[PDB]
Amino acid sequence: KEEHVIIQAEFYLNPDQSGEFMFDFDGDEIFHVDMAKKETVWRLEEFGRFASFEAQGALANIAVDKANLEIMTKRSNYTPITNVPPEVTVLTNSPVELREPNVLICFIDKFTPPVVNVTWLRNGKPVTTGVSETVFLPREDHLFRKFHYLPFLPSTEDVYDCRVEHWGLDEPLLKHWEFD
Amino acid sequence: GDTRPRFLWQLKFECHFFNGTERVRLLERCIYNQEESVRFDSDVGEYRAVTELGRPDAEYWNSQKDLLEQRRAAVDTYCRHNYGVGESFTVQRRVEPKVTVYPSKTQPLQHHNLLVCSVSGFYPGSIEVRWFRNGQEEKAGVVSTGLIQNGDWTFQTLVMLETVPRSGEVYTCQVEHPSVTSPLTVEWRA
Amino acid sequence: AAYSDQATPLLLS
Repeated sequence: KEEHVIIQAEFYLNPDQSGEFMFDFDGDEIFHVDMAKKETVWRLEEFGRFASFEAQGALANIAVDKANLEIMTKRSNYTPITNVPPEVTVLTNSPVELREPNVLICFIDKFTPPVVNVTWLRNGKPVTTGVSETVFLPREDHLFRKFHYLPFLPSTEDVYDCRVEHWGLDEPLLKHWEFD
Repeated sequence: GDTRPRFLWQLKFECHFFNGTERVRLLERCIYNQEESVRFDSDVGEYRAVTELGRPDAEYWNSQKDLLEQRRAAVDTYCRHNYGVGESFTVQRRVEPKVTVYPSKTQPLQHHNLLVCSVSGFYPGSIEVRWFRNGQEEKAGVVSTGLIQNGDWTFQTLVMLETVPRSGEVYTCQVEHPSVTSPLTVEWRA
Repeated sequence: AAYSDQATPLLLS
């Protein structure tokens, strides 16, 4: 069969002017390059103590991807991409026990283009404390995946929702979660 | 409202490893929107257009021996090199799963119930979960969630067993994973 | 150790 796969994935999107450069190992992100700060961001802190990567090379690659997108757009005769709405699922990363720290995971999958707006809601109100997220992960079908996280304290009083906005969706999608 | 059309371009270099790094295949690909247009397959040795849009590029890139040569050696200078660089924390990463067993819904004995075997926080994804009833393996009535990748280099999976608990019965979840020599087991007594 | 990246080649005119 096949034991492992390492993928260097990058993209450039117009008219948003969004680019991304990342390395993937068996579906997990090793690191990506922050375009604003022009730096290598490791998925897990310890990765950086074992290896390195010059962010500069990524910036140069993106410039070329931007130029190739221009060429291809005109060559395709300005054929736009077809929006593919995401499948959204919310789960905890471990079995929930009342008053025991846990994490809600918003899994956004199988969509394109790579642009989404995600917000967490606690009893209907946006929450930002401690939240984090991944960049857009590549898929073999060339669609994308993305994860959003929300550390929280389980209780019978709160309800949560992962609100996702995407152009393939007619209306913002809410995925509900509450203790049962 | 934003309705302006979008144009996406992707470039992917995929290194496929078989038997350690004994066999390696490099796959380079360009995708316009959701369509692969051209690719370089190390097993082929040169670029090939996938769609009509990639025709110009394959012909062009194949006309530069320098590029072809560099690409044909990437299996060594790129793929094998990166495998070695990250081997210690990727290929060799091992995190033991946390196993918990609990009944779905608290129902009295002799009534159908779903026993949940929760396996979380493990890595790599390769794992085996089996249910045992009074020492014997239950191959039927097993409802699995499958492998769930959490996105933080950790996996989880919920394997449930359909049962009709009766006092005296001992149900065991057995888990095999590369992080432990002997399988982990958690018992639930009705 | 350092990660090597493959450089992208410019498309046809």
